[PDB]
Amino acid sequence: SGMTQFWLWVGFIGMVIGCIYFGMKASAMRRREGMEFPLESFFITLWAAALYLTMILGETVTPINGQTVFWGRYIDWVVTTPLLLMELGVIAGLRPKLIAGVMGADIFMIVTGFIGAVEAPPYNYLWWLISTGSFLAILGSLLTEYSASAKRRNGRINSLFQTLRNILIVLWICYPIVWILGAEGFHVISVGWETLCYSVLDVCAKVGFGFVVVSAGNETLAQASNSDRIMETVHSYMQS
Amino acid sequence: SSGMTQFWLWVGFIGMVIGCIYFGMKASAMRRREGMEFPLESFFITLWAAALYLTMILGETVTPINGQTVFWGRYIDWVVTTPLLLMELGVIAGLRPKLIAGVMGADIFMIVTGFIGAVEAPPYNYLWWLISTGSFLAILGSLLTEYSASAKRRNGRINSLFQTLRNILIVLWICYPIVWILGAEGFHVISVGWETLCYSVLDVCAKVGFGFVVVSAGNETLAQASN
Amino acid sequence: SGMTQFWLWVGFIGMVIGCIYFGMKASAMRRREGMEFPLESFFITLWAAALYLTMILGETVTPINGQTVFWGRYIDWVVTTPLLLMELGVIAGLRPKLIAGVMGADIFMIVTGFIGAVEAPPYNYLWWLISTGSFLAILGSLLTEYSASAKRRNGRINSLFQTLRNILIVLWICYPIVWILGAEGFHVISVGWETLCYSVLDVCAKVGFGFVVVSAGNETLAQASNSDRIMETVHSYMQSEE
Ligand SMILES: *C/C=C(C)/C=C/C=C(C)/C=C/C1=C(C)CCCC1(C)C
Ligand SMILES: *C/C=C(C)/C=C/C=C(C)/C=C/C1=C(C)CCCC1(C)C
Ligand SMILES: *C/C=C(C)/C=C/C=C(C)/C=C/C1=C(C)CCCC1(C)C
Ligand SMILES: CCCCCCCCCCCCCC
Ligand SMILES: CCCCCCCCCCCCCC
Ligand SMILES: CCCCCCCCCCCCCC
Ligand SMILES: CCCCCCCCCCCCCC
Ligand SMILES: CCCCCCCCCC
Ligand SMILES: CCCCCCCCCC
Ligand SMILES: CCCCCCCC
Ligand SMILES: CCCCCCCC
Ligand SMILES: CCCCCCCC
Ligand SMILES: CCCCCCCC
Ligand SMILES: CCCCCC
Ligand SMILES: CCCCCC
Ligand SMILES: CCCCCC
Repeated sequence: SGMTQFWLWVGFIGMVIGCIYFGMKASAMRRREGMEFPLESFFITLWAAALYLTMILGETVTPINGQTVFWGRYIDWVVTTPLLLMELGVIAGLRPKLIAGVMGADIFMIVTGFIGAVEAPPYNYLWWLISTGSFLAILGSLLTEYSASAKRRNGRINSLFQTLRNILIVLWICYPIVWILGAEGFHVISVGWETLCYSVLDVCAKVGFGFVVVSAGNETLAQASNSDRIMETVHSYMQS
Repeated sequence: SSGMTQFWLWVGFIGMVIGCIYFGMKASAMRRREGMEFPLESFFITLWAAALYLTMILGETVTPINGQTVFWGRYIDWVVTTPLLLMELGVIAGLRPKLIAGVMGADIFMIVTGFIGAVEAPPYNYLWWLISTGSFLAILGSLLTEYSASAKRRNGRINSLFQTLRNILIVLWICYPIVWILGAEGFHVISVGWETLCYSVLDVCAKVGFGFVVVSAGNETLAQASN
Repeated sequence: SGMTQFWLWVGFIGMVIGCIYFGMKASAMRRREGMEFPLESFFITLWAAALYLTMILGETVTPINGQTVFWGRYIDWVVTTPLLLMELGVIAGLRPKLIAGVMGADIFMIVTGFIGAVEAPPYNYLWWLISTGSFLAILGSLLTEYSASAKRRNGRINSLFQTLRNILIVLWICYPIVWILGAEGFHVISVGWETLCYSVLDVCAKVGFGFVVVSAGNETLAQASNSDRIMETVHSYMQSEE
């Protein structure tokens, strides 16, 4: 009731703070290399801040079949989570075609998760399993193609990737658990407590995640986005 | 959905599920190799088609809109799979990337305008069918001109692979307006159950059958197609 | 209204005429380079023509909370307006990553404007201010990185960009003013005159804007789309932070 709107505000204020920070740093290096990382970090927080305002105002919260569905989360995630995987893919030096495949799996994961959030007690679990299935394929890529590519970059880029990869995996693994423990699955935790965990995860997965990216230095991010080094990484990754 | 409709929604589902395992196995086996995009594109095409077919089995994307029951999950399926099919065919033909995007934009326009007719009145569903068919002819033109005029300029065994897939695509895609205009969206001359039979047979042919011929071309061939 | 239906037809006819013109010039520039410009201009007018037809038939005009919302405009704008900024981005020689940022902010502008169009009198203004904020940042980029990159390019191309930029700026400024003075905000102007303004703005911003693009020489258009002349304006722009 009141706990839901309070923690919806905590998420919205957390997103806005990241917007000011990422937006300032992104426009401070508009002519530089590595600009795409604070730029992507800014749009991820911007899209999340808007959608969090849609839920605060109740614009994207709707009862479908007896359950109050916060469907604005899926409008958020279907855009922000592919951008996060793309941002991590550029740092890892992964081939863009494999990045597009991982982003495609992410869209499938979010869309099927939305179907489960709108489904009945029998079928909300079925779509949860299918979405989790694509989630494991994403986790497999983050530990295989992502890690094998980044290992072939300089030590500081591979160091930044592994930190961001571990941050991503630890945070994202909690999302389906919050989903299944909330109103979409087993109504064992309250909606307010579910709103609490989602906002804490969202701020960590977007603002805290983006902070680690921009805190790597202008030289690091410029090297991670450099075309010569990326094509060098993709080539070396393919010869094994 | 009725008994025949539900039966043929399952045939399309199983067809896409089978294609997923084949294309998915081949895709992750060519991960560090060239030509990987073709088994991967074929996998995502069958994967997105499989999920949408499941939504229609469960009636999640089956709804009455203006009296009629509209299977709007098909247009969620088509607006994604058909642009990917033309893009995969555009890379095999060695087409310029800017005109691949243009052909894909014309394809999205075709699916969207076709969806408007699916939910419209018998006066205006035929009007949008003609608009949708108009862009379909422009795509058939590009398939017979720019697609063929760029595959000629490439390796002789790639050009043969293109002409096979393209002629498969053209003959298959031509029946879709026929079923639509003869189905519930146009003149209801065939039943919804019989209409779903045609869509299931066509979808499995144009996705798993089409995708099979692509991956059945050899690894050194698909590597040359992606360079 | 009778006036809205009339001016919905004017916009629809204006978009169709633009389709015939740009489609003819596109199919006459097949294996030439610079083909993307009349083809981009053609798709912009085609998407707008189809969406204007959906509004004529009332398919995309619906009472949402009881206010008549022409939500087909936002289905149109969320597609055509990012293409216009992208097409202008290629002419200006702007780096593609910054083009994507402007395009993303443009989609943000249309989406938040659609939310305001369907919301109550308290919060329709709040989303109007949010959308106008991203509009100001886009105008900032048009005067900043767009102009700084086209300045270092050919004299014929920089002249074309500035003409298109001034045309875009002047036309796009009127949209939030029509919006806030129309049914979406304070209902100061009627639905009929609001339909007039949107039709007049849309035709000029798509048919007239694209006309200036295609009415440039095939020399200028081929040079504006060149891969390595776009790599050189990017290399010079990215290294001249002086
Ligand atoms: C910033 C928001 C983020 C990073 C959201 C991430 C969300 C997920 C990783 C959601 C995953 C889901 C599953 C794995 C299956 C069931 C439903 C979802 C959507 C909770
Ligand atoms: C795998 C699914 C495929 C390949 C579907 C293809 C569908 C079409 C080519 C549909 C075309 C239509 C028209 C040309 C006009 C009227 C309506 C449609 C959607 C049947
Ligand atoms: C061809 C159609 C065009 C160029 C439409 C342009 C529309 C805009 C620049 C709209 C801007 C808006 C704001 C700046 C804030 C409030 C709402 C909008 C959508 C009117
Ligand atoms: C490139 C590797 C990640 C993309 C592949 C997408 C696979 C999605 C897995 C679907 C699993 C379905 C569970 C039944
Ligand atoms: C009435 C619902 C029952 C559906 C049964 C479907 C059986 C599928 C037959 C085998 C399909 C094989 C496709 C290649
Ligand atoms: C496929 C290459 C681009 C061709 C342009 C596609 C647009 C066709 C629209 C036709 C509409 C016809 C209405 C009667
Ligand atoms: C490279 C293009 C710049 C993109 C920045 C987008 C800015 C959005 C501003 C939103 C402000 C919200 C109003 C308070
Ligand atoms: C019975 C629940 C209805 C499910 C709607 C599914 C929407 C899928 C959007 C692609
Ligand atoms: C009253 C209008 C009938 C509904 C038509 C819906 C068309 C949607 C086009 C996207
Ligand atoms: C630069 C701060 C942007 C804040 C966005 C507010 C929610 C759309
Ligand atoms: C080895 C680094 C792990 C980082 C995970 C932190 C998530 C809060
Ligand atoms: C009704 C109180 C729910 C408490 C849930 C706590 C989950 C960590
Ligand atoms: C760069 C040429 C692309 C024109 C078509 C735009 C995609 C809808
Ligand atoms: C590869 C498994 C397909 C599942 C369809 C929902
Ligand atoms: C190049 C990344 C910017 C994308 C914004 C949607
Ligand atoms: C009801 C307004 C929400 C729109 C989300 C795109």
